[PDB]
Amino acid sequence: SPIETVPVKLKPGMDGPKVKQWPLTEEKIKALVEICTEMEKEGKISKIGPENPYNTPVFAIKKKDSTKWRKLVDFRELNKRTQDFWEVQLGIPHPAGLKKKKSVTVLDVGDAYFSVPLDEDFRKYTAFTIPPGIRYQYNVLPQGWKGSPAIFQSSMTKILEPFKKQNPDIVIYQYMDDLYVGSDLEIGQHRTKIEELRQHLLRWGLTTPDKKHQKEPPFLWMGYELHPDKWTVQPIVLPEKDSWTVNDICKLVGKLNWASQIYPGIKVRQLSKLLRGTKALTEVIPLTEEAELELAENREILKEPVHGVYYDPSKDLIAEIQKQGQGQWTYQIYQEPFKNLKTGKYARMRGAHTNDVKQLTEAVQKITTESIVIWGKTPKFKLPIQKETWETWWTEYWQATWIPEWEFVNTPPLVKLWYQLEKEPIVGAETFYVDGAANRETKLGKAGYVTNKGRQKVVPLTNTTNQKTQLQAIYLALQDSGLEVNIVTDSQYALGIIQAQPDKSESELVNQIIEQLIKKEKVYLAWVPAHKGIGGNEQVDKLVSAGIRK
Amino acid sequence: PIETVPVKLKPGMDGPKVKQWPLTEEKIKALVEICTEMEKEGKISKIGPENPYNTPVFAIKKKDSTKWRKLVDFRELNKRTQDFWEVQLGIPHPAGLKKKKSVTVLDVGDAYFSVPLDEDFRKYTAFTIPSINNETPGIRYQYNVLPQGWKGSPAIFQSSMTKILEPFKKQNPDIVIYQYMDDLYVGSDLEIGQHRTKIEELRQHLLRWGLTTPGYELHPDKWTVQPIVLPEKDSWTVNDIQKLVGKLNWASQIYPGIKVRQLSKLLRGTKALTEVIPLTEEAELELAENREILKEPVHGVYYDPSKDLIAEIQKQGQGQWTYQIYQEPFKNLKTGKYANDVKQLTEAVQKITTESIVIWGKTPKFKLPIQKETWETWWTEYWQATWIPEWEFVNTPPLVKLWYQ
RNA sequence: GUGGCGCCCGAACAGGGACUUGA
Repeated sequence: SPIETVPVKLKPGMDGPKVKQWPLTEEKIKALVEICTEMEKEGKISKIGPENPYNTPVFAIKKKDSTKWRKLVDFRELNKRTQDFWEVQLGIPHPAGLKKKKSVTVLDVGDAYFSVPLDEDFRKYTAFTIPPGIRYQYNVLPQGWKGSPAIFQSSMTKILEPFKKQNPDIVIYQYMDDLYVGSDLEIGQHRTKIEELRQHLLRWGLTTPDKKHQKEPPFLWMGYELHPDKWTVQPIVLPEKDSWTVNDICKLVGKLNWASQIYPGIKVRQLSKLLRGTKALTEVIPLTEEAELELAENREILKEPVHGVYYDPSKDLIAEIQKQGQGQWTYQIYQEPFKNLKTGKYARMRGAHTNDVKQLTEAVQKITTESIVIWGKTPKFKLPIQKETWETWWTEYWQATWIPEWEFVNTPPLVKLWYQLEKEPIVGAETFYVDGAANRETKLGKAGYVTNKGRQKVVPLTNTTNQKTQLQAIYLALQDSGLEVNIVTDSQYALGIIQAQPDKSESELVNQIIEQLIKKEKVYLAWVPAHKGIGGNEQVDKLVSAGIRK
Repeated sequence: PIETVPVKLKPGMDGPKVKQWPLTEEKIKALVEICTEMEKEGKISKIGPENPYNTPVFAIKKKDSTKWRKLVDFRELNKRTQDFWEVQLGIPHPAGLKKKKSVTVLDVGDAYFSVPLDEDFRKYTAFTIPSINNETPGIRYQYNVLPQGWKGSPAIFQSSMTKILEPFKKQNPDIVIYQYMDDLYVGSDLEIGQHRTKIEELRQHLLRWGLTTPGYELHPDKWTVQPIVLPEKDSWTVNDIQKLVGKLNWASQIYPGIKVRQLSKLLRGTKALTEVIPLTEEAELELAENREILKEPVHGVYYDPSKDLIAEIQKQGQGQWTYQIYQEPFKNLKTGKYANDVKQLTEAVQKITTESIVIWGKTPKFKLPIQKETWETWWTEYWQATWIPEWEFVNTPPLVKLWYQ
């Protein structure tokens, strides 16, 4: 290992910790001592007993594949002390970015971390002690380490960079400890370059087989299965339990969201509102008919098999949306019809009150983010919305909302504002001065309206602050009013809610507001202040203040 | 020959542990294509991941060019090392150029690339280009020399820039000069053609030392505020009066000489929002007082330099924008107007920031009416300058929009 | 025994909008 070893220091003005060894058994002891002998004669570990008074504890285990008591260690007292490194291996390589390459292969690594040495100004801090007892210190990168994957990938890239420049035609994707390698070349030359690569790496002391899974694939990869020209999730089922628990709910939710990225036409929303208030791990909740109809839908979708595709850089890619209602949004990505690359789900609630075009902008910008981080280019679009609506929205909106090149599709359902507002009042219409208040102590609010004719009104309410008071006030106004209307209030909250023009929201009263607002063909809205004596606004505020403002 | 200054952050100020937002391949290709050459000329250098600090990267294709240049978001670095250029090697700010007819911004980023830098400071300036789809980890690098987008490298470069500019401006006295960042300014209230002639002569004079230097042209002295004017329709509807009444009640905090008595007198008689209401002599007197007031500016505000600036912005419609500036709220300094959406926005922030540069010699803190992910994603394409402002995002009230129609 | 990523649920700080104690 003549590699370009790295200098590594410790945090500012600190020391290595000292701990006690744990109370353990007798059978694992000589076995892991033999493991230590094996790792030592492999040319890895330095044995030094009287070196320094450091004692990093040990947490051995009987791990999977019983009787293979592998070597293990704790480093929680040092990982907080080791100097930060950088980590760009945050996300994961999506199958889509993997390019269509015919001659594919793979080369895993055996005991990868145990082949790179470490810098002699740091081998002191690896006190692996065990029962007289005895100490043993690494010269290498051990596990439980904060900076081992970064150093590993850095040294691996700097090692194979000459191999890259020798054959840039060939693609090399790496990960934690694995090598996805491939090309579109013929097999006699593929295995030749691969053997040259093997000798290239074993020049630096690295492992690799020939009897691996090259024709044995599809692989299993973070829950994904990779055919050469296709791919799909690790195969999925769903439980047939007659009842449901919350663990059962979260299990299937995680499962289908791990399958939603390829499976079009999924619903989770009604299947996840159950968790609000559901916090115990034993509550037998029903399988309410919304969720029953949803999971029957989902199982119907899943009963058929499907496979994805890979990416070709030349053929420009397309996005599309098949909206399925109830504030939920799906999305397909395809370079050709019916050959979908990936799909997914988006039904987030940016603010409890919202409209559809806002959610659509949210969705397309998130899809642009994901398409950037996966492929590196935002796609051309195909959306179910007319241009005049987009023009009316961003002209009559108090923000900026851009989308890339796009076009129209005639795929029902459609997206459209179920109503609108005017910037100009009406002759022959009615005026409605409204207001409403409540108390912090009894919550027994009052609300009402008044006209210019005289047909006034007062209504009491309960268990609320003045915001929902004003909202129920305009509700009672619209219920007592007619066909067109011109309204005035004294709150910026109702205005900030309405002028966003929502078509769907959570609590039932704004739903009633919009439900009866759509009927009224025309409407104006305005705002005025209080404590100024502005016409009916004082009258109503006096009338509702009785029993409220004392 | 080189003897760099010992530079260091304020004690109790960590370095910039920052991520890197996503990038496109079309930019990454050019970024690699140019950083390799920068690395061959000894300007930068590869490293391992032994240092954790990072600083973002983003590409551009600016006006008056077609290349694929780059720059760096050094916002934290400047905010944390501001002591250096504030006391250690600082410079004063004049106030003569803003009253002059014409200026011309320059770009001298190449000269910075002929001077080394402190070795102890280089780890605080790591910049990662990413690799698509997390295939490969970042191709990390390190700055050996004084980089662009940082407000300490012109601070120490001013010393040799003084010896550079010595000869001509003793000859050419009436010109004022600034140096804020990689860009450079030149004050010239003279003929714009002669402005261009002397600009060409100066460019050649910089070329004499091997300096390559291939909005761009500006006219500040004619700028003024938009004095808030109001209609004069002899007819008035109650909607108009309510709107005006809320307008003045919100504006009271700005202008103390604000009275709405007679307008509130007309409202005790409730009626529709369409009848005519003749303004009395008293009420029209109050209007005339207000209109004579708003022709004037504020009296009582001043430019506190040691505080920070906040440059709020609003959208109106029709492709017409505004802007407001204040250190402390409701004490304005300059307002105005400026006519796809996001491109208008970056043009507007470029304009406003240049105005702030020439006037106060400082870049403000923004408050934009837009989401974070949208701007963070899309702003990288349409930008054309070589510096960065500080910004955040806001959830705009629909009454500040009633500032102007 | 430990760590990392995802999904869900809860506590602290800044901004904005509203109700009570004093000249």
